[PDB]
Amino acid sequence: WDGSAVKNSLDDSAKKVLLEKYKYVENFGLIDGRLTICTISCFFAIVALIWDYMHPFPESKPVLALCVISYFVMMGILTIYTSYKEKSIFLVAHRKDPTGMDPDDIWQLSSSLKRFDDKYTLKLTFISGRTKQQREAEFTKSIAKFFDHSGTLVMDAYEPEISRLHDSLAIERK
Amino acid sequence: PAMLEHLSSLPTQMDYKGQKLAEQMFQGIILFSAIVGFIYGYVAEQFGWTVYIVMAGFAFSCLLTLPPWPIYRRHPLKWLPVQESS
Amino acid sequence: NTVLSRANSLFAFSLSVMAALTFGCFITTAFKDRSVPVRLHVSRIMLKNVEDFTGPRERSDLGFITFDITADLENIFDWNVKQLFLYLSAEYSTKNNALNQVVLWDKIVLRGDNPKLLLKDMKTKYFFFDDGNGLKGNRNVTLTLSWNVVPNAGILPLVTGSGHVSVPFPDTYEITKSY
Amino acid sequence: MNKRQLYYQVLNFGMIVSSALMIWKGLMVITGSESPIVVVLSGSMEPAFHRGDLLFLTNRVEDPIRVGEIVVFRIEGREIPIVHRVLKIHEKQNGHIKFLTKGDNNAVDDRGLYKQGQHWLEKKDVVGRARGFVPYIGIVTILMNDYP
Ligand SMILES: *[C@@H]1O[C@H](CO)[C@@H](O[C@@H]2O[C@H](CO)[C@@H](O[C@@H]3O[C@H](CO[C@H]4O[C@H](CO)[C@@H](O)[C@H](O)[C@@H]4O)[C@@H](O)[C@H](O[C@H]4O[C@H](CO)[C@@H](O)[C@H](O)[C@@H]4O)[C@@H]3O)[C@H](O)[C@H]2NC(C)=O)[C@H](O)[C@H]1NC(C)=O
Repeated sequence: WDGSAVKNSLDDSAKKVLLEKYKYVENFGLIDGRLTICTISCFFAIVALIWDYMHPFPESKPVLALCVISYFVMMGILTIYTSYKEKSIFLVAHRKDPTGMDPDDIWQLSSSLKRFDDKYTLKLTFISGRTKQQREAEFTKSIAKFFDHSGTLVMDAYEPEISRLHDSLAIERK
Repeated sequence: PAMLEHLSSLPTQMDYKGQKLAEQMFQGIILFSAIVGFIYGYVAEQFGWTVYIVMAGFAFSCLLTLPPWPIYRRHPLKWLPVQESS
Repeated sequence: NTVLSRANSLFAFSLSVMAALTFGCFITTAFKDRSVPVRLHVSRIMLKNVEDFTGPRERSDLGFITFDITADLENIFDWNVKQLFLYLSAEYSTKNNALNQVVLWDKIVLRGDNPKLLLKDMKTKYFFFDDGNGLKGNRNVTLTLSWNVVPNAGILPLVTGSGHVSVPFPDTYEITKSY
Repeated sequence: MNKRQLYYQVLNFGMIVSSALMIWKGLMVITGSESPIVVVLSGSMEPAFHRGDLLFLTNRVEDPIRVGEIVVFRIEGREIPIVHRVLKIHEKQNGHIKFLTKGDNNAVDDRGLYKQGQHWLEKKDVVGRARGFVPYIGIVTILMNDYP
């Protein structure tokens, strides 16, 4: 019923047509940073829990207070980290055989759909290292006109956007 | 193909701004019942009247929430632009 | 099936009305920070039979307390108060640096039972127990009325009303003849 | 390996259980002594204090004990936190506190702690002092605790 179903299904279809047509290697690492912060948080949480289970409380007050204040400010910087880096950008892919060339011309892509509104937005940008400059393409559309409750979310009705994408990539990479 | 359109085939096939104004009316009648509740608790000077007004407002919200609104279901495209058929 | 929309709506409105009632209840208990005291007036005092109870448990001292009360509660009733409670602060000192206190009585007062609280010569069935029998030789005992209430969902303060009665005590005399 | 499902599983599971347990620990720290937030279950207090109430807890941060106050403490014969009312105080200004205690609506003391010659409450046999109570969530949490 919510929009998140068609959001992540269209994101999975976009990654599928990306890997099926453009042949670029997807990567990550902000997810690895989330692994880092969650594993470190669970590390000192379980250490504090075992240390409070094995030892009485009034000799264990002050450094436990320091640990929970450290966790509170760590969750605060995690919240502003999320709100400053992970708004809607969901995938990053790198190219194949950079023989003698610097690892540049890399694209980020994001899908924007606000709270209960019929305005889908597809924003994809790329850093081109020829002039060290970013170019962003934007789509302000809606997809739910033609198909019905059966869910015809097929490539055979959405291919002109991918056609615009690959011939724009052709005229931008010459 | 058709092996993934089974469970993820239900978005909201309804209006948007109609439910926007509807939820505006829901929050409006909730805040109206709340403000008349605490001013009648300030006037009548006992808490059971405030309890009765809050429970009556919750019952009115349930009686305005549970109904299907069949006309809205019949015409989601009454305000939304008309979708096409596959 | 299609009742998941109604399920999400009932979660949303249930948390909405729960948040609304919680905001209402701590805004309700927020603005009543000030409290008002009560008044105490005791006409006379009667003090009898302060005896040295040589018992098998300890060799302590026993005594009886009898007095009168006149008070008023027409300026103590609030909007969220539920129960009115009594306790008697009867503080004195002994020779072994022991500051003792014995409570006397209490009443389960509900709002609407008694508009005027005044009655004479009551008898408290609670045993006035001396700890280390040093009351025989004391020169003053004092009394001050206090009270306690409960709100609907708030905090528990104690507000002691102003007013104290100071009564002396003779040196060595068993069955005390008081007027 | 299992990247995404284990990722979101450890994310939401560790977030919920760690956050809940350590805000509980933060309340434990901020209440001075150990002092968990408790629920009432007494039956002799019902004309004075009803059944199924949450109770917070303050402690000895720069304040001595007074009279006319609820006091919660251990029952070591059953190892149960039980609250009563204070009725007697007996102190000396050198570091030992021994006094009597007795609940409401009863002519019976709080038996089971010590013998008849000794005072009932020592200064180390105490949990603290509850400032606040919530009168609606307690019935819900005791019906949750009574459910297998
Ligand atoms: C009756 O017996 C007492 C002691 O046996 C004699 O001493 C005076 O008692 C009065 C009260 O009855 C005292 O007044 C109050 O004193 C409080 C602190 O004193 C305590 O500690 C001393 C230590 O020796 C005890 O003697 C004393 O009884 C108390 O236990 C103050 O905290 C009080 O202040 C309150 O009121 C003010 C407003 O006035 C508020 O601002 C405060 O916050 C607080 O609420 C109060 O001052 C008095 O201090 C005692 N001493 C003297 C020298 O007077 C009495 O003399 C005796 N009376 C008779 C007639 O025999």
